Amino acid sequence: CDLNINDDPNYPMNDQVTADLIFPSISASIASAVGGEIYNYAGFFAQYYEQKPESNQYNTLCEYTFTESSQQMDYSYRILFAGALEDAKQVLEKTTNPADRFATTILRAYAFQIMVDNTSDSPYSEALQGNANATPKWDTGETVYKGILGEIDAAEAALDGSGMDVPDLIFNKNIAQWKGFANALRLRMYLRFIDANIDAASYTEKVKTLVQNNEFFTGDVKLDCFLDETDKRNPWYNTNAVGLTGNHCAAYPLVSYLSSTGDPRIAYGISKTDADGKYVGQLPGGKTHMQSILGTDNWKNKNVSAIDYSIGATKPVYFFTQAELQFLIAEVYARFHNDDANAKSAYEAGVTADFAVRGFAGQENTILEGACAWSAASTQADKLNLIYMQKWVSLFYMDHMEAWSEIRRTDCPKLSSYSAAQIQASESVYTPGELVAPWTNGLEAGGLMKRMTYPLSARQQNVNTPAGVPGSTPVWWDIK
Amino acid sequence: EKALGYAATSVGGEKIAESRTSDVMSSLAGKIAGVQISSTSSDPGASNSVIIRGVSSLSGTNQPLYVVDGVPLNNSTVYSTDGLNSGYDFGNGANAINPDDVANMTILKGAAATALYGSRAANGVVMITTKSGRKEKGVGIEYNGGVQWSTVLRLPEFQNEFGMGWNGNHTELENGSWGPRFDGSMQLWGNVYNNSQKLKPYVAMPDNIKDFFDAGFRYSNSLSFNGATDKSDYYVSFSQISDDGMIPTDADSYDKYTFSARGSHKAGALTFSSSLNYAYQKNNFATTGQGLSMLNSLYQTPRDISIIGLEDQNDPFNTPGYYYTPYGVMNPYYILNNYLNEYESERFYGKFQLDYEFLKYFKFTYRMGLDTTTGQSDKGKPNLYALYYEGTPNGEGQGSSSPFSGETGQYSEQITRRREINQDIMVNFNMPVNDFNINALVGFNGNERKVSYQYSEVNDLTIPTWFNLKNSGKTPIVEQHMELRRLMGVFGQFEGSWKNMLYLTVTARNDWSSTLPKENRSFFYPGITGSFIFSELLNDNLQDVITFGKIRASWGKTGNDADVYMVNPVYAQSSNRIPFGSLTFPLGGVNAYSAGNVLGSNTLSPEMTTESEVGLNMAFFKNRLSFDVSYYNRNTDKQIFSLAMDPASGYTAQNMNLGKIRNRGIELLISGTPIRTKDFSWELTWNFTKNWSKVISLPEELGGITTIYGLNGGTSMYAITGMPVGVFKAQVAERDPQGRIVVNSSTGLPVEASEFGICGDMNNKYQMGVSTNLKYKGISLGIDFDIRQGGVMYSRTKDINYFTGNAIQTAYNDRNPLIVPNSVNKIVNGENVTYVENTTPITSSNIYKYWGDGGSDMGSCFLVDKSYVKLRSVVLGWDLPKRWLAKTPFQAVKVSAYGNNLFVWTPSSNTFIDPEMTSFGNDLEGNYGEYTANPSSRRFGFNLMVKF
Amino acid sequence: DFFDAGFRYSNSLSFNGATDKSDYYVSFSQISDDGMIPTDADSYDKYTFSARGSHKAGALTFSSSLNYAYQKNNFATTGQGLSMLNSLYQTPRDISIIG
Amino acid sequence: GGGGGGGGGG
Amino acid sequence: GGGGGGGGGG
Ligand SMILES: CCCCCCCCCC(=O)OCCCOC(=O)CCCCCCCCC
Ligand SMILES: [Ca+2]
Ligand SMILES: [Ca+2]
Ligand code: NA
Repeated sequence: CDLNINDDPNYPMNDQVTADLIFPSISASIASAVGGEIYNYAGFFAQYYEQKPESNQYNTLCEYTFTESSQQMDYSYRILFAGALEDAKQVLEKTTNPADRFATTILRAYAFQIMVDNTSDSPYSEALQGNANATPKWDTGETVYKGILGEIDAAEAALDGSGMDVPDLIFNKNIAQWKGFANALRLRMYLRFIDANIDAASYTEKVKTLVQNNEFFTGDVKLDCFLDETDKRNPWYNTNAVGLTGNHCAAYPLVSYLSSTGDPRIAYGISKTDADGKYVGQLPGGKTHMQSILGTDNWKNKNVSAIDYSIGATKPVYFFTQAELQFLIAEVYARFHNDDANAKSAYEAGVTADFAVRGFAGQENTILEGACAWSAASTQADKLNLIYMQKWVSLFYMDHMEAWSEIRRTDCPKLSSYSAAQIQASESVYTPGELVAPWTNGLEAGGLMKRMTYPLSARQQNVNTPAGVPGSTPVWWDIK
Repeated sequence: EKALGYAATSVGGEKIAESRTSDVMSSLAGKIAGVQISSTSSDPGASNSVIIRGVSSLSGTNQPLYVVDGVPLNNSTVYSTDGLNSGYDFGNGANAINPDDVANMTILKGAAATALYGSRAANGVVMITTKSGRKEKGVGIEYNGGVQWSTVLRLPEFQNEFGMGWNGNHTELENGSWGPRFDGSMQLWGNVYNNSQKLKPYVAMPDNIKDFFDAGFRYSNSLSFNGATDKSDYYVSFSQISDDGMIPTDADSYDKYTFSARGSHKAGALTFSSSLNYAYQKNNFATTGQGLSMLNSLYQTPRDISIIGLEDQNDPFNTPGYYYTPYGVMNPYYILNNYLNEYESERFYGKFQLDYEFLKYFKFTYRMGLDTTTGQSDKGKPNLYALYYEGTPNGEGQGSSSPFSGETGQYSEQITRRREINQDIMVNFNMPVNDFNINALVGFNGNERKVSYQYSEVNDLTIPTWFNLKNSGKTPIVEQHMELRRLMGVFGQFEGSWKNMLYLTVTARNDWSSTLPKENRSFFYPGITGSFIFSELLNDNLQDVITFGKIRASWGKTGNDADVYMVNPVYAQSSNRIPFGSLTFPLGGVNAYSAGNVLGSNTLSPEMTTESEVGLNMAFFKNRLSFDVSYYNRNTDKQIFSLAMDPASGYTAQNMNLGKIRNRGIELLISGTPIRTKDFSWELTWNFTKNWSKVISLPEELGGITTIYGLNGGTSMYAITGMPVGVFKAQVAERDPQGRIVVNSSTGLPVEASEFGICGDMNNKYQMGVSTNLKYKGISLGIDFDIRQGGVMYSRTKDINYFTGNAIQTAYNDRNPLIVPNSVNKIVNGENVTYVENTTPITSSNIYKYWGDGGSDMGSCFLVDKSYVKLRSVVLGWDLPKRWLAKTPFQAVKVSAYGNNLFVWTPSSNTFIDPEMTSFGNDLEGNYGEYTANPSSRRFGFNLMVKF
Repeated sequence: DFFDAGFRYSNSLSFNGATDKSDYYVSFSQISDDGMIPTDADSYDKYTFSARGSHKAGALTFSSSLNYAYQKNNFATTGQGLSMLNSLYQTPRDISIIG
Repeated sequence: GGGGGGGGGG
Repeated sequence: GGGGGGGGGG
């Protein structure tokens, strides 16, 4: 009767699990979150889509009637922390290769960035210490923003030239593209130090002398490795097109802006109405108000533009859109140099890059020579309105979590100072493409969502979790 | 026996069997103090919960150890891992015992003297003893042959005032009844097929859901063969049960077969004996859940639709592409005729026991027990997309919102294998010395348990209806699992006895388990009990009134180990659980392992339960009045558990020893015989139970709260350090400092409070049974009531009928616009908080949402009161007079009529379910609630007995 | 010299008795084989248990026999690939195999 | 707590 | 027949 049989036979011996067996989990973990349920609720906050009339999965997100106990990101918080960040901790204990350590430190620093953009605040200094501290302190967002850029710097300065020896499904061991992914996150985290006016001299200094370099990535920074079978698809399509039925219809701010500009990206992810064959977005949080004004039979799903799921089954999860990357440059060219001609061809390259990804290559002329021509852009702020509002389009169906983030920092697109009910009662008032505060709005202060709730799993077991606050209160870098 | 020092009940086979349940425990429901017995559902084959003195294990293992002769008997349970989308329960280890083979059962309720069975006895013991060979007249053949019927016990109470529609307006395709008040006018309904539409008068049909159900039916046959001599005995039995339940078709099916052969032979000082049993079952379950399951699909019918008018699939409007509604539900007849959820089990268990008496006082006993099972699950669903999507309204016409997305078919199969060995080597010594009596018993126990399974699944069926692993063009999924646990122990039990008046018992035991850390495997636990038959020293007359008077007291401990593999770290094949799906490796061609999310420990110490108990037992006048009372105070301490941890620590849970979970209680039995002539007798029985659950501490380092079962962003049931186990938290309406419900200024609907509130616990406040047995000559009449009151339980059945507009509650205010009575508006700019009388109504248009969310209670409304009074069983039995059995081969004949689960009466707040339901199994997490579990049933049957 | 001596222990136990109306037989057998091929890869473990009985009462006799058998085999796989014996036969006559 | 449910259709 | 068969190495 041997009693020494308590090593679990269902899992490998801990020696045999090496750094190359753990590392691919880090990106897939991060992707399953930020390309899944985070990406999801960010698409509502950025106002790309809206709850379908005849179903009800996401009423609470459209109308901002959710609270901390709704657990609107408790899955993703478990995934990014107990999944990606712990595995990244283990890779960093199991390999000495500076290249692999660089590539994990970026992936790790990306996760903290995403959690900070959600709760402005994240455990960091003391996270991932297990039973030596079950109750991590929650760092202010910029001890960790300055922390993880301090990491990416240090792991970059450790590169000795040797290659990567762990399976890399983002870049395929191409350390050149990790160079550009790290600088690209430097570009986006530097800009927010600026537009939050924290050491705004030093970080404009650095955004000048990192666009200096063009030492960025090529292509898109993604995880494209999905098959349309089971447990292998895009997380967002998986959740919303096999686990649920269709709950997403196109929202009024996006659909009108793209009709306004005669955009042909209008059709990529968005269907004509099943009733009249036109493009109709639903005003934010206006699901229930529209069937009250129009009637039940007259605001079904056939009267609003559905979100086409068919292009998403295998579709990649993006962490950094190329079209976004050059939109960020185009804004530092127009603001911190003043190099109009250079800005113009960063902008034009963000649009051309997007047009190609949606299968409309060769038709960027329809935006680059028309309403959104850089010719008609009078003011400096008129150009940036063009930069930002074509950024906002570029991230639709690509990276919703950033699209909402950058909406808060530049605060363009802006809150149409008109209520949903007015815009309903006469459309001519609404400037196409600016945001409508939800018709039904559960935020006592009114306005647009600025901050996800804190994880209830953190609320319950971690006493040092900041006290819940309404969605109305900005993340540290949103100052306007 | 009955020199015992703690609470114990004994039931005879005749009582066990008289109810004619297929199961051995369910006829005892509500009939024994401290022994809570529920059935998970009236679905044929389902499991049974038996819980002694409340929940002590938070990790879901609270059933008593079953011990058949006395070899511990496997009690595993087979039930759905996912109660929310595919709930089903295929049975419980003990459901295998043939009721007709039971001679006596004796429930040990105390956890203070368990050295004879070790740890698993802290939850109680059900000691069963089987019939042996007996010399009787004439041949030794007993035949039992029964027939039984099922009928629905209680359907939710429906409004019949508003028909098909939404927002208050008529539609032609709703899954609900928020339409207008019935006209008797003619109004189209259903999808349109061949440019034709159905058209019928717009009026209620209040029996549409009731007509849906058939009458359950079940037949049974058991035979036994019996004989003995002065040296040996032999018993062989066979039982058989076939049930097809209340639900239309074969979908609700249970078939049981047992065969047993027990025997002994004595020769000189040595006796050898053996018991070998085979058990076969075949279950079919009509799965529950929130998807396309029968019942969910069935309750989402408008009150004006004729549900039985949907069975004929030769009417095209009932085929899946034209079924009258598209909203996440299907024709219930299609589901039950075309889905597959089936289980088969073969099982062998047996004992070998050898006794050797030597040197006047000693006895050597070797006992070996084996219990091995192989069970096989097979589940299929059709590829609805390939069959029905193109060209149909439901259909291509609904796009991404069709019920057929992405219902592309699925089939899986699992074979599981269990095997338990138990070995007992004991020597017993018994000598009277003067008036004293001494009995000592030292023994060795060894035990080994093993389960394994292998699982395979294919999705996207090429041929849309054939359920085979060949029928997919996509990747298969394969899973495999094994666990192995071992334990040896030494024990000793000294019982002393003076003049048949004082009894004293001392037990000691020390175990070594394989599931504890290597440097801390051994745990020790003693006990002590005392009995004092103080009747034996009363007056000569005063002891003519008191037939019997015993007082008893026990103090003792019971150690316990952990579940398998909770010490070392683990790396899992990396997988990410996202809402309503996964993203798992391999991708794409690469495999990956991830640090597992439950941090393990080598710090763990053994579990230890300490219990004190006093009891009193007295009988009066011929045993014409009798009572037993007991008081217990039990503390399960340091139980090993995966305690929720903040994932930012890098793990979602850590394995540690908890604090104390205490259950204190009163157990009261009271019987009396008002009338006992020689031809007539009337007996009355009243048993009463009150348990007080309190978690005393969960390690505060990790908070003092861990979820037991919960919905993400919804009602969850916890264990919290100051409270009983099973505290629910649910959303409640915000209220201002004077108690009025704050309401949105524009909608009229309640506003959520910032936190969930506490809203009750799972525990009954008390439980009691009242029963009476009439005997006149050879007629008997038994009647037993079961009373459980207190505590709360989640019920999707109420949740869906509120959301549907079918519940009677939703016809409130005759669905005219309304202001929530005593509502206010919160008026707050920045920092100044003020409340104003609410003026906003809730529109006709929005009344559906008000009720869909739960009225002013919000989601806490779907915690229902778990209380009921139930006519548990009635049995009318007639032994035929032996004089009419003389020209017959028959030695005896008894015909019997019985009814079970006959009526249920519940508080007014609950017009929806029989509270005796679940979708999460027969243990702790079962108490969370039912998730549109199938409606419980009313049973009634005959039985014919014949002795030869 | 590559081969070992196989070794095998066995243990059988039976119990019987009768009366003039009944009989009872119960038996146990165990067999543990580890064959001549080096290591535990030749392995056969057999366990059987059986219990049979009869009882006559008048003109009626009922008897039953119920038997359980357990077995664990380990085979040293044969054939043309990287099998043991194929690997063993393809050895030069000067090569020491036990080295 | 873990598990997740969907709303209905209407 | 059926079933292949490989030459050896040398
Ligand atoms: C008078 C006979 C007393 C025999 C007493 C044997 C005692 C050892 C049990 C033991 O150490 O641990 C039991 C754990 C599981 O046992 C097995 O897996 C079974 C192993 C094989 C046991 C075979 C027993 C054959 C008995 C006829
Ligand atoms: Ca049936
Ligand atoms: Ca060998
Ligand atoms: Na993990």
